[PDB]
Amino acid sequence: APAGRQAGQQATVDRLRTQVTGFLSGALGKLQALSAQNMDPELAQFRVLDVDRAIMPLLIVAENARNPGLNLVPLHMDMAEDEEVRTQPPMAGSRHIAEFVASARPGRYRAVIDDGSHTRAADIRKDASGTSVIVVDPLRKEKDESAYVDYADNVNMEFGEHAKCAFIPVDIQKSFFDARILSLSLALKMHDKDDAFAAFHETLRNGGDPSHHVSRAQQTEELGATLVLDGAPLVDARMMKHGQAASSVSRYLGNHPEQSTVPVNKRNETLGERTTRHLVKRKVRNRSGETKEITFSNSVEQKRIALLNRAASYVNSAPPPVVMRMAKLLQDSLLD
Ligand SMILES: O=P(O)(O)O[C@H]1[C@@H](OP(=O)(O)O)[C@@H](OP(=O)(O)O)[C@@H](OP(=O)(O)O)[C@@H](OP(=O)(O)O)[C@H]1OP(=O)(O)O
Repeated sequence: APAGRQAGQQATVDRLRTQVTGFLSGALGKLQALSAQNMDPELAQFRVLDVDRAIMPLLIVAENARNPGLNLVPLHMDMAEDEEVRTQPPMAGSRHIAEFVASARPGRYRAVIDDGSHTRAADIRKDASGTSVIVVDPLRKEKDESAYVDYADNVNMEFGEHAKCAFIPVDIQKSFFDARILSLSLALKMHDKDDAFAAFHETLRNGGDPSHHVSRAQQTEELGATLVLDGAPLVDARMMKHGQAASSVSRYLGNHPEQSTVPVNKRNETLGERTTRHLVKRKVRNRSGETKEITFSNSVEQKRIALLNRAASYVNSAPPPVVMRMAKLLQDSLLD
């Protein structure tokens, strides 16, 4: 019985359910039309940044329910609280990292971390001894690879200096707007590789040799954070699935040939097979002239759509308190 679980608000719950599915379905429809027509969202004046920021807390709820133990939490860094620098306020329900680390129950967490303009994924472990975190950044655009040293130290600082930290920049993102969806995907993969990340957490906490987990690593020697400039095999083929540039995927396989024959999904595709299937040629904004035509993988825009599909299905049959919480999260996206 549904009425048993409705607590006398069947009318309110029903309307709020329709309201939430209505939004998810609306976004989904627009994003699907754009993808089906091989159209770049920015050039089409679709504001993905706003749509992603609004749907992201709802995706987190759906994914946490869909995978018990994922324990995905949205977090933000200090600079995300700066109204004058940040590109967007943090998503609804986002917690300040310092506040989270302080009060969080001990356990295993995933996170998407917002700095005000960019989002990364993270795997977090807090217990009596302290907190350890492994950050994977889907973006790797720095010319001089010394800037990553600073990134590693800054994250370690957010978690405090007695927290163990690993920072792994990966060349996945090429577009301006895909950080959120890529980070959510990376977070999910972390839960999928729970054991592998747990093992890395132990090495961090015990100060052992990182090369049991990753191929290239170094100490910042300012905070002691481990900067990982080559995550394989911790960063395996499955974590490279949504690589936007064909050359990023190719270069990765060229550098780690052993990754080229492992199946990345249940249909038994290799990374190269799957990536090739997602290749499209379309105009994108250049950042003279305004637009530039490129060939790249549309895997991320498909993933966004798949995530929405999941989320909507979940909402359609979700219990009333969950509907209530997601409706609220949707409303709260308009407060800052
Ligand atoms: O990380 P998840 O959200 O849980 O999704 C992944 C994955 O999607 P990714 O590309 O992001 O890795 C696969 O999908 P694709 O390779 O086709 O894109 C897969 O689907 P298939 O194995 O059937 O191909 C399946 O999602 P689903 O079972 O809902 O279709 C899967 O989940 P798991 O990795 O947890 O098993």
